[PDB]
Amino acid sequence: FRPGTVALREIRKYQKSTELLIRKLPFQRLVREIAQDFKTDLRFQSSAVAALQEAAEAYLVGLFEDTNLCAIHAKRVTIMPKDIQLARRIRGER
Amino acid sequence: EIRKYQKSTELLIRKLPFQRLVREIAQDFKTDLRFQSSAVAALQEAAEAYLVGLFEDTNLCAIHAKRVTIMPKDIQLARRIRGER
Amino acid sequence: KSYQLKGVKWLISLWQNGLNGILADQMGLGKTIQTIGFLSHLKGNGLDGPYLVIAPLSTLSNWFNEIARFTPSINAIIYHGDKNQRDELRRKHMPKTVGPKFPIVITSYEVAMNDAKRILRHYPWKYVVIDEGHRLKNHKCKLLRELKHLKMDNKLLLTGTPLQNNLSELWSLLNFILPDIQVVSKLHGILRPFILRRMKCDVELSLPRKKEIIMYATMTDHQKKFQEHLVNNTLEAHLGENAIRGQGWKGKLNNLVIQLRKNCNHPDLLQGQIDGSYLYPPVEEIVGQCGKFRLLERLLVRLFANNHKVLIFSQWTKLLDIMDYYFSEKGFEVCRIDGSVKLDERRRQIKDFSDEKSSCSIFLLSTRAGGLGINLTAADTCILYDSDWNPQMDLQAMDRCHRIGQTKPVHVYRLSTAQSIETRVLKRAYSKLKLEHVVIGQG
Amino acid sequence: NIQGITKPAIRRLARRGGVKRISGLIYEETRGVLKIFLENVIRDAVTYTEHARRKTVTAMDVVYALKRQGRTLYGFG
Amino acid sequence: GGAKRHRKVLRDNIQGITKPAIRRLARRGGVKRISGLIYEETRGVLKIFLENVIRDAVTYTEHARRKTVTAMDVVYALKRQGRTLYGF
Amino acid sequence: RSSKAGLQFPVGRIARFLKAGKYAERVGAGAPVYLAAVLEYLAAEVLELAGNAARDNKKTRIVPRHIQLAVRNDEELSKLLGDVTIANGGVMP
Amino acid sequence: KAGLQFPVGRIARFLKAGKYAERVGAGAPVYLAAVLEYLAAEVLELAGNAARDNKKTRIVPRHIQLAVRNDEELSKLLGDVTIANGGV
Amino acid sequence: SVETYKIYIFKVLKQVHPDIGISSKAMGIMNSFINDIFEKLASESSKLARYNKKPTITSREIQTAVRLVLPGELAKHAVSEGTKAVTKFTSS
Amino acid sequence: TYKIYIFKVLKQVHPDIGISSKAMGIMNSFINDIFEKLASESSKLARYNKKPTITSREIQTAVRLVLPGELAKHAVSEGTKAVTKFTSS
DNA sequence: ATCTGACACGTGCCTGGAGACTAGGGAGTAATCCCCTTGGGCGGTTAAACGCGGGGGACAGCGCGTACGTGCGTTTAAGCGGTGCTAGAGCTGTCTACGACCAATTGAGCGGCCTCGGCACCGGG
DNA sequence: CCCGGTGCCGAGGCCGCTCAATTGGTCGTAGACAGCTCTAGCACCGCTTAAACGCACGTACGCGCTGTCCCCCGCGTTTAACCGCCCAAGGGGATTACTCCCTAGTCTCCAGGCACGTGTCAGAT
Ligand SMILES: Nc1ncnc2c1ncn2[C@@H]1O[C@H](COP(=O)(O)OP(=O)(O)O)[C@@H](O)[C@H]1O
Repeated sequence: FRPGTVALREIRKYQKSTELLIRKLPFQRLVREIAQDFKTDLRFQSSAVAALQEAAEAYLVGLFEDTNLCAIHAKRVTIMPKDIQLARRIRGER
Repeated sequence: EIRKYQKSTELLIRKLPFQRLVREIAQDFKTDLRFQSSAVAALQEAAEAYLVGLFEDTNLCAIHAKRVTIMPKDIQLARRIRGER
Repeated sequence: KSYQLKGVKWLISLWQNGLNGILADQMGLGKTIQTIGFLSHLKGNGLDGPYLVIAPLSTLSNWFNEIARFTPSINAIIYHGDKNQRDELRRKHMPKTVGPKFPIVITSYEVAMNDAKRILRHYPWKYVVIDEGHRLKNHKCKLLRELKHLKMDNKLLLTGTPLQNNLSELWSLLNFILPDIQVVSKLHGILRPFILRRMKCDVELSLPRKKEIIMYATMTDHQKKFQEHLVNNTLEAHLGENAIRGQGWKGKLNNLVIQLRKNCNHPDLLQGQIDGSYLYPPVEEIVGQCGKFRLLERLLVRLFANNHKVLIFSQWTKLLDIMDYYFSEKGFEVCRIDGSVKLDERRRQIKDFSDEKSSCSIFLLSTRAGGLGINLTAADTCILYDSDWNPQMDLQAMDRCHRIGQTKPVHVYRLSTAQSIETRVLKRAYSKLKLEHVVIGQG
Repeated sequence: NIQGITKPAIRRLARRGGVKRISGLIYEETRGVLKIFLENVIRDAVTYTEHARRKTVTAMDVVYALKRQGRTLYGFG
Repeated sequence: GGAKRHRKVLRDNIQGITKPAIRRLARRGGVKRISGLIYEETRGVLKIFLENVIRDAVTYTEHARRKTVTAMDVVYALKRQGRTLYGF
Repeated sequence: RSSKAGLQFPVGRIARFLKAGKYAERVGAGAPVYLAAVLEYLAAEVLELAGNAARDNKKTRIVPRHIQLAVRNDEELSKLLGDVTIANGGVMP
Repeated sequence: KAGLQFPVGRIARFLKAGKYAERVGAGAPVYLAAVLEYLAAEVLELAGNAARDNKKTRIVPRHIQLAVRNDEELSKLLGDVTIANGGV
Repeated sequence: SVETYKIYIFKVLKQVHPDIGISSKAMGIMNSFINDIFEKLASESSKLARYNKKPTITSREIQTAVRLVLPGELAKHAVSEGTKAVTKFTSS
Repeated sequence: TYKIYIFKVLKQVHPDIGISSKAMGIMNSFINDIFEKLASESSKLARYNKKPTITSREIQTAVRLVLPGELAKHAVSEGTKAVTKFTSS
């Protein structure tokens, strides 16, 4: 096809689905690594990591919508790092 | 003029206009009501602070689009990614 | 083949009373003819019936080839793979109509388990035959749950090692073979009717005998220091004092047994895992820092005095790696096949190791790997650098080199360390061999 | 009474924030965003007041409302 | 061949979030084209979020004398941060 | 008591919770009734909107995807769940 | 009482009043006093230091604001404070 | 062993939409939404009690707490549903 | 209220400075607000664990869950020292 | 140099400190048993890595014109000061009608057990 | 994009039983409310002067248009790692239900601090 038409295909299917992205095993490795720092030998139930993953994905999707707004404000379509850095500054996040 | 008001701690709106607005917008919630002369002061301090922040984020939003003149699109982009409305 | 004729006499009998049997003839008799001989014997009355035979993959090639060779013709088909299995499903023959061409159905444990739905529809299966009974030694295994959905009017189990771990594996199987099902004699009353284990006794003196000897080693000072720091704690500090490349590391929640077994194997495993140690112990002498390593080295120098090729086994793959590092520094040429290496890659390595001219005498070889049916005979000596916690793995590994084609007499060197969990494990594996040895008494 | 927030004042506030040059349609927008804010805080204040059987918006009513909305206000009471 | 000094190192756990997965999360947010320096930026903002939540969960746990972070410890951390999760 | 009023939610169970939740020393008699009557109203609204959602997708049962959608659609119920993240609920086009 | 300047007794009383819970331990009043004291000390230090820059011999609302704004921790605890009679 | 409003959330549904099923993991959200709205209101009304220095959470308090949590027109129609009920309970 | 103590803390840290009247107000407000936050958190923590006592442990978790960052890591040390001195003596 | 603040001080009355009970939740222990590490086996199979065009979009430069800032002279109307008036905030004292509590009573709703219709996955279209 | 037809499994169903919600007297206390004092909020006047307003004028910035070239996307092919199911044995770790003792609230007396009322003083306004 012509570049950009299969991309609008993907922004429709995924907005309609409710199936989670991010493989389950890598996220669970990351959380644990981030944890050993706080309490040595802390164990996570499975439901906990599940919840954490759900929340994270939502956070990132929201950030991604506001970083698209910011980019459009500058008369572009490509979202660049500056946009994220602008979005977070307006939301207060560290 | 940027430098001057960045060193001062004085009030920037006049007094009585702020009083009237606050009395009217109350009227549409409960008829007849009084207001201690300290309440209208708190309400002014807070409002003035709020507007300064909005303006500081709108300036950021304009520097993004490579301008230096502020425009109504900016206030709106600020207030939307703030969550205000 | 008199025994195998008594092997077909007893499965024609089982067919008669209706009961259900677990032929347990020893490994080496063939383990292949007996099974197809019974399938071909059912030609009387009609071989044209539902028939199913689940087994690993390699078993399948051999089975098919034999059905082709010992007997002239038996509609046979290997239902291996997925999606490509859908076409041969119908190309084979009619759906349920069992003509004299309804081809024998040969599947694998995955296929059987993953898509039982397809085969669930078929008629009460005349005889489902499961090659390796040990697969079902757990009564909560998902294969067992999916294996009950099949409507089976008869069952059969092939094995050579009925019990390995304890009696509960005998219990779970007995539910499978017979749902209905001093004291030693009382057990032999229940089991005499079904079990038919013909030892390697009718055929004996087949190969030169072997010697299995345990040569202990004395835990060195440094390992003792590590062990005491593990019996209490601080082994995550005596190695974490440097605090570089990885800080606030996890606790060795490792069951004491296996964190102290890892020590008794080689302390580097802990040190590497603890500190950054971007580089291996380059001392190439610190590797000496393990007593069991030093006893291996001297043994090997005395066994190069003759050059007869050795075999090395281990439980993990980090430890074989340390060994390889050590020897490769000195310069020895090594070949290695663990589970990480690929299949066709490992098959050519053997084809080269099997090359007598080539001087890659050393051969690193993990324990649980190798599947079944490899042919390693160019070597003569096996060194079990670790223990098992299940002696039937040790017997298999020893037999892999103790198989046909070994003219030179074989030794076995089960290394170990005194005053530690290695000696504990040896006692455990010994009592498991004894659990199976008194069972061999029944016959 | 919202035209009493006159053009020079908005400009002064804007130079506190950092703005450099003001457009000309910026004023009506400012006058709207002030009104919304003032309308929320005052509603909450009048609620708190009535709850105490009074007729006088008073000390700690406004402060409490402003806190309620993420804006702690020290002093003024 | 026996590796020399080099042992058997492994890839970091953050690099586990593959570029394909960031793209999929972006397209669900409505984005059209994505730059290339975006990926190394998303990773940091994920890390910060997670670090604030896990810290609160590990606190709420210890107070119960326990050593396992349940799902109710996570739900409380999120509620302290403004995000409320229904369904656990 | 639930019966004396037209409420369908349980007045007694709410009263007990309020009294046993250390919310205050002495709960009155009307407080359990009022709370029940507000909670019932709120639920009815959400459920009524979610139900209108499903028929559209041509299904006769509600799933989290429906409640999310309904909430996102309406303004007031959104100002209320301004941060809530329903599980397995997707996002609005 | 025994160790600090703040009124361990009064803090305890305030905990008894307000009905924060049924029973208050013995250490609970003591700990809170110390934390509040530390927090006040930090703020009073930066402000005076702020006043040591302006050279003003008297701490005024402006200094407190400036100090809170600068330091990276207090700016986080004190997120949106609007000190009365202060400025940016 | 686990108290829940599931029984009552399915009675209101029937009353509003007569012929529609509910499904599971779907009333796992509706129950949570009720528990949370209860909590908020009660806590507000306690703070509203401790503030007004009274030891009793009465109806007046629950009402001023509703007016401050439930946002917008919901309030009005909730307040009504609720008051209606208190007068009704009164003449029993 | 806390005037004397805030006047005392100042004399110790900056021996020669004074403080205006509006400043004292801000300071007292700050102290009171921290107090309230800390205590409310502690009460909630208690309730979630079905406990009728607000012990020290809850004063510490509360300080960790609300004081942001290293600012807390110190406050915890300061409080532990003072409860230890009081208990031993 | 002075006036808007800023600094002593007092009484007293009101609240912290101390001494003690009966109470009574919390620290201690034993138990059962069930989900949770760490290191390896084999077989699936779908997602992720890589390489290569090619085209679209980011970016820089240039030019016109229009809307913003500055300046100066009118004209509002805010700020201050002072006077008068009364609504209503704040507090006190009486007296009950309302909530806690206990006990007797028992039907509503709750854990585990039925079944069958609607709704996901396909190949076929 | 329709279309059957498929199963085929969870959405409704029922059912004793336990405990939790009613209903009735005392039971005391928490509530309303009636009345009085006096603060402070509102209305209005007159005068000064500072901030707002209107209009003219110049020019800096915003926006459209153009051209170059970087780098992102889509596709095909090869890689890889998530995902499943299995070892054995450890051995732990939570939840529940077990039990005794030392501290909470409770009194009760009695100490001596902090709150509203006053004199000083000194800065920076
Ligand atoms: N002890 C024995 N006596 C006689 N024949 C034997 C014996 N052991 C094995 N065999 C031979 O084994 C053959 C069947 O096994 P086959 O499938 O050919 O090979 P494998 O033994 O490798 O499985 C028979 O033809 C039989 O002659």
